[PDB]
Amino acid sequence: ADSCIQFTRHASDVLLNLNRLRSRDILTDVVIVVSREQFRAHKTVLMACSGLFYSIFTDQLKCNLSVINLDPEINPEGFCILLDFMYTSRLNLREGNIMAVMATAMYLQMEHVVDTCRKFIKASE
Amino acid sequence: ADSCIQFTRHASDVLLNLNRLRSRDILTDVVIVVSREQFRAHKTVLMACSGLFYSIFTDQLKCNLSVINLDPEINPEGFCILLDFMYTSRLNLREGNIMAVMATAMYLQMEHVVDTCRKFIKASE
Amino acid sequence: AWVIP
Amino acid sequence: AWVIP
Ligand SMILES: CN(Cc1ccc2c(c1)OCO2)c1nc2c(cnn2C(C)(C)C)c(=O)[nH]1
Ligand SMILES: CN(Cc1ccc2c(c1)OCO2)c1nc2c(cnn2C(C)(C)C)c(=O)[nH]1
Ligand SMILES: [Cl-]
Ligand SMILES: [Cl-]
Repeated sequence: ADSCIQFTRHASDVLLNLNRLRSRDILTDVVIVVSREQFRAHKTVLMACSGLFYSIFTDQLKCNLSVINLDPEINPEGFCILLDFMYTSRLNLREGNIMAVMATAMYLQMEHVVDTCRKFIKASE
Repeated sequence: ADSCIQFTRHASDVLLNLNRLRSRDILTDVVIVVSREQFRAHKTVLMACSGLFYSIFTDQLKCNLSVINLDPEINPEGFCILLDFMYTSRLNLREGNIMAVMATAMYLQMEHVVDTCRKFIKASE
Repeated sequence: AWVIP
Repeated sequence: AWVIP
């Protein structure tokens, strides 16, 4: 209906509660392995944020996997920063991590993060 | 870190993509039964919105159930309106459904919805 | 909060 | 969109 009312803070409150579930390891259903590092997460949040995870978890065989191994060229800290962004909307972008974050966002198909990284790099040149 | 940047639309874009997954029945992991009606959903979204579902899916036995039967006094249309609110932030509140929506929100422990229902009822008296 | 979207 | 939160 076009007669709905909307609770402004709802989407951010949902995301905050999803991140609290992740911190407590509640209903996490996949482990993402990035070289020597493992990250537990919820497949639906990964799919909702990342074009790569959407393609992975909509595949009829990969949707059932409990472990996903990323390309060995992916930096674990870059992945950690992007996973935190997925669950919080906040990106810890710094001079020391921007190239790793941008490369990881290109691989994960997260265009808005790729865009802000390109803008910060261009401003320094 | 306190040096993060934030993407304003991220939380609403995540919620919009979760609702698209629900519409396509992608990675839904529970059926909620309300009398003769069945609703497929994602346990994590239900937990992130509802105090009742949080208690249910954090229980060591109930967390494993693929079907949850609600109290027979719960109205299916009221539940449908609240499930849509969980996935969209939009509440289809109307004169003809407000009492059912309020009773369902009290049962699901969704205090913000209970609050706006109380305010709309008080304004009509 | 609540608003008219 | 991006902002300083
Ligand atoms: C994060 N992703 C957007 C995206 C970006 C690049 C891609 C992509 C998907 O697949 C291949 O390249 C996304 N899209 C979703 C979801 C649900 N429905 N949809 C669409 C495709 C109907 C918009 C979802 O959960 N996530
Ligand atoms: C929706 N719910 C809030 C809520 C309201 C009334 C209740 C309740 C929980 O349990 C009993 O009565 C919620 N809380 C969460 C989640 C994760 N962590 N938390 C807290 C408890 C640490 C705030 C979550 O997913 N959802
Ligand atoms: Cl993005
Ligand atoms: Cl609520």
